[PDB]
Amino acid sequence: SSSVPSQKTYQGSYGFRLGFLHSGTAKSVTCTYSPALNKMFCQLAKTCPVQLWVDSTPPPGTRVRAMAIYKQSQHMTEVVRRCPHHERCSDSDGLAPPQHLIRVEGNLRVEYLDDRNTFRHSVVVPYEPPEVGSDCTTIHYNYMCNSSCMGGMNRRPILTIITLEDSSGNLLGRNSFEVRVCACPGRDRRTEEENLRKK
Amino acid sequence: MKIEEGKLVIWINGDKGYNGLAEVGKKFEKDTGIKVTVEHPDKLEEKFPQVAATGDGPDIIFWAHDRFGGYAQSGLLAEITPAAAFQDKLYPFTWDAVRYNGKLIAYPIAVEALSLIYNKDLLPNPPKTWEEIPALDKELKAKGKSALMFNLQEPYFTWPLIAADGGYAFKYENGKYDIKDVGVDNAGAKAGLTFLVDLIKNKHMNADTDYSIAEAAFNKGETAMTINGPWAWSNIDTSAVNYGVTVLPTFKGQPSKPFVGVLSAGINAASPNKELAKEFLENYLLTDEGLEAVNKDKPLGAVALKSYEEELAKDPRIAATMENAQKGEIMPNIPQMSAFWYAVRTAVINAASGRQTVDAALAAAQTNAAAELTLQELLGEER
Amino acid sequence: MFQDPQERPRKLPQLCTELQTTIHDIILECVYCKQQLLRREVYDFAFRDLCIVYRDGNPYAVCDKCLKFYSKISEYRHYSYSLYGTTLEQQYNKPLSDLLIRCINCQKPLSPEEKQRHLDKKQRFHNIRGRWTGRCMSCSRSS
Ligand SMILES: OC[C@H]1O[C@H](O[C@H]2[C@H](O)[C@@H](O)[C@@H](O)O[C@@H]2CO)[C@H](O)[C@@H](O)[C@@H]1O
Ligand SMILES: [Zn+2]
Ligand SMILES: [Zn+2]
Ligand SMILES: [Zn+2]
Repeated sequence: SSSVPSQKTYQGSYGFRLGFLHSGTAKSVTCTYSPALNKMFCQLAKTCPVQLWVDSTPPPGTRVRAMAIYKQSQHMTEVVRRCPHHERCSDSDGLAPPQHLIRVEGNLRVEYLDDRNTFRHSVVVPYEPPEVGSDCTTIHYNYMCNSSCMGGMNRRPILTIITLEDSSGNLLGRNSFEVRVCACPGRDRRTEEENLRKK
Repeated sequence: MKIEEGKLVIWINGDKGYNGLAEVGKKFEKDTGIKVTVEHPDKLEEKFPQVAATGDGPDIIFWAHDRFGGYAQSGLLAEITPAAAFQDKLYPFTWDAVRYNGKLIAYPIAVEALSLIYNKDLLPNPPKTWEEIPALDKELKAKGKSALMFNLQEPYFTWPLIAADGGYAFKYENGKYDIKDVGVDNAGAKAGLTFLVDLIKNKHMNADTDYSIAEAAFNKGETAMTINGPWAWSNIDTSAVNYGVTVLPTFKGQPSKPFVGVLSAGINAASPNKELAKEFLENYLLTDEGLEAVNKDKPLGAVALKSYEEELAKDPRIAATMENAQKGEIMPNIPQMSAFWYAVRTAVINAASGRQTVDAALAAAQTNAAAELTLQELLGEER
Repeated sequence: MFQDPQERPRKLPQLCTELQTTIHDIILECVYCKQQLLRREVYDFAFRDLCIVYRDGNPYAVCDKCLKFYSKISEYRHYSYSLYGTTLEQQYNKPLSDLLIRCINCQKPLSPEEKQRHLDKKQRFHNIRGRWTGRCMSCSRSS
């Protein structure tokens, strides 16, 4: 008996929500987000910008956590993992344990957690308020397996759950988005958005 | 890059004392070999966002702190990062004036508020009340003087009267401004502005009086009263029109409530000379030496630099300045301030002429200055 | 239901998930006129990246006619100035693809392709008190 993490939106006291670039559906795009689907399409190991929006600033010591879970209920209890092949290919940046699916790039304050109770992976960085001339904080995530990776996600869709938490790990905010890691995010987003209008 | 590396180009308003600033620049040059060019272009507060948007403009822009939130928001400004030791040399509340979304976006220089400046020779006793001005006017409107002249083209100058009995820009609460809560068409607002128009329908001030017309008038002794800021005191001294600086007149029961500006120096985000500009501003301008040099050209008001302020505070006119300031309100620096100022400048001009009733002039400006709640929720942003 | 402002879905797809319904099936009223949304309007609301609005704990949305009507009103009152795309790119030092630009008419975030068309056709963008706006493809010649 072990739990699956909630994906339920929670703005909380500081009005937390996510934001995304509008990167279009050209075949060359490496990361694109569909608001209609609430879904990120990206290529393996490429930069995926995720914007954090607050209405009021959370205290320093606030942390931002990302976690993958399988979207389909009959898979929700399985820990999202990199496939054995990619886990053993020396492709570490020097910070991320090689079994973590989700990495944060360009931030030395990043921490990687193997949860000792649930065995779920998560990646955490300290919250920082927006830079001057910005209204949001951007975290650059990397997804280190294809959704199709056999031995890993096995074509199963995942959710990334972003949580704002305090220094102790109490929940300040939560949002989530579906992720598909694939070879042609532009085309895949275009495809699924079109099928959404037909059904 | 469009801004030249290894020099400093500084923009500052024409009413402010660019010669004294130019002098601090000279001392910088002669110490460092770095050329410093001080310019005072027209419509500085408008020219800057236009050229800075193209990645051009001055390394350093001076203006009251109220424009800076818009500049920062538009990405025109670099973050200001003074050392703790330097930060502590300036009054904390002046730092607060140039903090925007948790970040410092300018160096505060000096606190500015309008005062009532009067000729003792014509009026040894200035009206401490607005209502006793139409009477006092015609006393001189056959003498044949006007009673009061001040700039009527900039809402900054009429804002004290319109705000005295309950007008306000954006509601301040809990450290935040509610951009949906604007106080421009309320009772005290319409009140102060109808009074102002009933000085022009009644021939006691001319609708088109501006900064030029009013300064000359007062400095050639043709009006005994004017409303202006600390920068104005130098040209009054050379006119020798024996003058005093005092508390602004009351309207109805109320102190007349000017918007208070902190003259501030921002660093252009597109400048390759950011560390230079910091060096210049922290170690040359914001020193007893630097500020005095500028102050001696045109007075700055109550300077942010504690040490020099303590010397300046002995001055009775600075005490007057701060007395008006504490009766007024610090301007917000939020990006909506420029629209607010445009809306209010329009309402005041259109009511002093007659293209609108005071009530419809302010009805429109309120409308253009506040936000629509429902569309903003649909869009998911307070902008 | 939904009368905790710190805990209700912002976006339509998440609203559908918390109602355990789908976007194909959900029934929504416009927040302005209270009429029910057409099916294509439900889809449009999502594609346009709009936010669910709550009145008295109930989730509303918006119909096409009201969106365009209340947008234009807001735009009239808060129009600041206009710029060609080239200046925008200099100003923020990013590609247009990275700036949030909504269609001035229907509020859909512009694609890079629509942003490029602005550049190619020398169509200005409009600044609506800090909001950057353009015109999407579907609003680019008139219906
Ligand atoms: O009139 C609107 C105008 O008011 C303020 O400008 C002042 C400025 O603060 C002073 O230092 C001096 O230069 O006089 C100006 C008025 O002509 C605001 O600072 C400005 O943004 C606003 O548009
Ligand atoms: Zn893999
Ligand atoms: Zn409607
Ligand atoms: Zn459109």
